[PDB]
Amino acid sequence: EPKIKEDADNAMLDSLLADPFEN
Amino acid sequence: SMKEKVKAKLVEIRKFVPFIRRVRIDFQDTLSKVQGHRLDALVNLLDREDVSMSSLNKIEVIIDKLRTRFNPR
Repeated sequence: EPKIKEDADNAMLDSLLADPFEN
Repeated sequence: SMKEKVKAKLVEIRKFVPFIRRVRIDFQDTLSKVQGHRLDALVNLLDREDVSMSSLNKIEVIIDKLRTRFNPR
């Protein structure tokens, strides 16, 4: 099933999107 | 055809994988532990071919950000 895989990729990338990597 | 598009965006973005792999190591100390994990998860992601185009757009933005926060310019 490709929704489950697509969802895992997006949740992961949403976590890098939201991280500002404040340095 | 938009699969021939995804394939081409992916071939092109991979040029930045050395810089992501380098960041994860060269900043091992000043990085969170889960930040190290996700950089690793992102480099694996770019090994596959079944990435959606919307995922590719996010990666494009994620990589702009890294380039700006580490060794900028």
